[PDB]
Amino acid sequence: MLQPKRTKFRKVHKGRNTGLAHRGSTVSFGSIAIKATERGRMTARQIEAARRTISRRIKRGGKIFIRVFPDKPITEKPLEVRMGNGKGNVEYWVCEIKPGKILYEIEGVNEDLAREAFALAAAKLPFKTTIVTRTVM
Amino acid sequence: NFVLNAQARAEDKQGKGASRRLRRESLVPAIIYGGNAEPVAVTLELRELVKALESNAFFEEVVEIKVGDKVENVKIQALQRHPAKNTPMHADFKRA
Amino acid sequence: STKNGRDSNPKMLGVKVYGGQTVTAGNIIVRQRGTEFHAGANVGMGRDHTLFATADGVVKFEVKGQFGRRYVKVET
Amino acid sequence: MKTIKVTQTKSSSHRLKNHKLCLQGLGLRRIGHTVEVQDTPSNRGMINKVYYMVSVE
RNA sequence: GCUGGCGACCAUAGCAAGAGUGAACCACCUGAUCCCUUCCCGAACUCAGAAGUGAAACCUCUUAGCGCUGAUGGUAGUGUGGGAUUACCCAUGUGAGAGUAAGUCAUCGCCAGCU
RNA sequence: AGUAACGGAGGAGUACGAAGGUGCGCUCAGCGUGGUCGGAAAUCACGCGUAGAGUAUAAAGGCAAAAGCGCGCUUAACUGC
RNA sequence: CGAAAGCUAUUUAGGUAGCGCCUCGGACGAAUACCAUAGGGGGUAGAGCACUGUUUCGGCUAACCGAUGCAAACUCCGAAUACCUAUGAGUACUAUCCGGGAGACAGACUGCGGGUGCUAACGUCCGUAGUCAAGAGGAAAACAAUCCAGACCGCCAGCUAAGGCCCCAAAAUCAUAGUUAAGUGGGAAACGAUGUGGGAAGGCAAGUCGGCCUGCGCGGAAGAUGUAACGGGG
Ligand SMILES: [Mg+2]
Ligand SMILES: [Mg+2]
Ligand SMILES: [Mg+2]
Ligand SMILES: [Mg+2]
Ligand SMILES: [Mg+2]
Ligand SMILES: [Mg+2]
Ligand SMILES: [Mg+2]
Ligand SMILES: [Mg+2]
Ligand SMILES: [Mg+2]
Ligand SMILES: [Mg+2]
Ligand SMILES: [Mg+2]
Ligand SMILES: [Mg+2]
Ligand SMILES: [Mg+2]
Ligand SMILES: [Mg+2]
Ligand SMILES: [Mg+2]
Ligand SMILES: [Mg+2]
Repeated sequence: MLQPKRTKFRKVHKGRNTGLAHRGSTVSFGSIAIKATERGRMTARQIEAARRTISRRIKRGGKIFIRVFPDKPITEKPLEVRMGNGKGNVEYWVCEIKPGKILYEIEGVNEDLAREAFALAAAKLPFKTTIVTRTVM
Repeated sequence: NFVLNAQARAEDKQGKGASRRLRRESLVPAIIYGGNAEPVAVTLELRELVKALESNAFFEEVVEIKVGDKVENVKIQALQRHPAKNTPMHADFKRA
Repeated sequence: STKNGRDSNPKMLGVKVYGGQTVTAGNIIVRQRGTEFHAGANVGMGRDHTLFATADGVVKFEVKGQFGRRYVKVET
Repeated sequence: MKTIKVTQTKSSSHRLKNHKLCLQGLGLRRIGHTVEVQDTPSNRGMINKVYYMVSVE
C-alpha cells in the first residue's frame, strides 16, 4: 500500500476540495488514460485494487503508469469515546481527486484491450471516470 | 487547405462574463498575433474548429482565417481545453 | 492526555505609520522582529530593530541598493 | 449642470451598515421617497453602492 | 578618441566566449637601507624607486549561448445583489500565477589629466 | 492589530569581566587534483561553481558597514535625565 | 430614550471588579461619518517548484540531467476585499471632553471562512454579517432564529412587497410556443435499459447500421395505531 516513507508532520487539517485539475490532466506517458470527471478521495486500497484489475486483464503487457499518489493522512477516533481529549490516530491515506485528473495510463496495447481493462477498473472506484487518448495541441 | 470563418470580437465582448456568454452559444474566442501588426481578437465557431482539429495536417500547414473581407494566414500556436470535458476554449494563432 | 496546549502572548508588531503621513521626531514607524525595513534619511534604529523618526516630516517607503532593500525615510 | 432623481424601492432595515449610511447620505428616508441630487462622481458612488434598492431616472 | 576618481541606478544593466590597447594614465615590475608589517613569510600592508612587459589583470568593443525583462487574449480567484449546497451558476465591478509573441551585450551626473 | 478548543508542534526558570566597548583586520561551508605515515574525513598547495557555514541556546524574523571570525588597548554592563 | 450575554483578573467558573455596550446633565459645534480622488504596507485566495519536504517514469555515473505531481506549520510569485492618512462635494445633532445613575458578563439560529468530529448531530470551538432575544403584521399547512416588512391612535377609501390567481379561500379555468404519461410533478445512489424530444458527425447501398453530446422520464425503492412523502378536494 502506497504511502510516503517519512513526513514532516503526522496529522493534517481537514481542508476543502475545490476547483479543477489543470495540471495533471494531459496524457504524458502512454497512449491511453483514465480520467476523473468528478471529485472525491481515493484511498490506497482502491489504488491497489484497480492496479491489480488492470494488470490482470492486460496479461502483464505494455506498462501501467500510476499518476495518483496517496500522501494525505486521515485520522479516526477509537470506538466508544467522547468528543474531546485531542486529535485521533492516523488510520489510512488518500489522494484528493479534482475533476480532470488522470488516474492511470497504459502503454503498448491496442486500444480495445486497454478499454476493456479500464472498464473493469472503473467499477472499483468511488467517482465517475472517462477514457482519453493522446493528442497534439 | 483549411478555412475557419470568423467574426470580429470587439471590446464589451471581451472579459469573463462576455466570454462565458459567447461559449454558452457555441462560439470560441481566439487571438491572432505575430508579424508587425497589432493583435486581432476573433470569434470562431465551435463545430467548425472541432471538425478541423481531427486532422493531423491542420497543425502543420498554413490556415486561412477570414474575419470578413480580411484574410489572415496563420498557424495554430496554443489551445486551451476544458479539464473535465475536452472542449476547446481558446486558440492562439501566429501570423504566418 | 496530550503534549500540546501552549502558546505565547501577542507582540503587536507591524507598520504603525504609512506613506504620506506626517510625523514628529520620536514617533515609532515600524515594530519588527528583524530588519524587514532599513533606516534611511532622518530615521533611527533601536536595539530591537525599531525604526523611529528623528526629525519632523513626512514618511516615505522605497526600494534601493544592489540588494534591493526596503527603506523608510522622513522628508522635511 | 446635471441633476438626477433617485427613489428608494426596497426596504433598508437589514442591509449592511455602509449601505444604510449610503442611503442616509443621499437624503432618502423610506420606501417610495424621491430626492433630487447633483450628478457628481461622489454622489454616483453612493448611488452605485445601493443599485439594488434604488431607481434612477 | 582613449583614461583615472566620486556618484545616480541595481541584470533590458548580469555571467560566458572572442578580439583590442601601453603616448598619457593604470597595472604588473626593482630593492629592502630608513618609516611600517608578517600568530612564519616585503605574499598582503608599507616605503625608495623606474631596467623592462602589456603576459596576468583592468578597461573598452562583438555574439542571446546561459540568464534577465515581457505583452495581448484566455483561465483561476474575488467585493456587492440574487439563486443553488459540495462549492457552483447568473448580473455588475475587478482580475492573477504559469505559458506564448517579443525585447536586451546599459543609460546618466560632477571633476582631473592626455591627443 | 487582535482572535477559542483536554486543537497541531517545539523551548525556558540560564550563560558570559569577556562571549561587554572600541580602532584596525578577515571571510565561510562543498567539491576535484597533487602531496610520508594518513585511510572516505587531521595537516598542507592549487583550481570550478557557490550562501547550502556560523550566531552560547528552541523557532521565527534577520545578518556585507557583515549582526559571522581575530588582534591591541580598555570598563559606556556609567551618574542625573 | 434604550442594552449585554464580551475582554481582562479572581480558592474564579450560575458570584464580583476595571474596561466595552445604555441613560440623564454640562461644555463644545463640523473636529465626525458615508462617497470620490490621491499616497501607503501586506503574504491570504489562487498559483508555482527557486528553498525545505514528499511522489512517478526514464538517462548516466547516493547524486546530476529530462519529463511529471502534491503541501496548515514550503514560497521565485500574488489579488479582490479590509485597514491607515490627506483633500473635496452633498446629506446627517456627527464626533470629542467632564460629571450623576445603571443593567449585563448562561446566549440561540441562518449564511459565508475554518479548527475538531465521520466535510455526522437542533454537536462543539473561533472569525464575520443578518434575525431572535427585546419585534407585532403578510408568505412558508401548522413552524422564536427563513423570505417581505419595522405597529402613535381612528376609517365599510386607494397603490404595492414576499407570495400568488380551478374549489375550500381573495385574484387568469388568461394569451403564445414546446416537453412529460411517470400522478413524474408530490422523498433517495452506484449501476441497468431499442422510453421519448433535440444536435454536431460517420459506414454501407426503399433506406439501413451504431456512436457520441444533450431536455424530460423508467427500474434500483422494505416497518411497525390510520390513507399519512401535494394541507386537502381534485
Ligand atoms: Mg461573475
Ligand atoms: Mg490578463
Ligand atoms: Mg502575466
Ligand atoms: Mg426607539
Ligand atoms: Mg463568569
Ligand atoms: Mg449628554
Ligand atoms: Mg492554497
Ligand atoms: Mg461566558
Ligand atoms: Mg459565541
Ligand atoms: Mg448548538
Ligand atoms: Mg433574557
Ligand atoms: Mg416577526
Ligand atoms: Mg408571522
Ligand atoms: Mg399563518
Ligand atoms: Mg375565488
Ligand atoms: Mg387556458
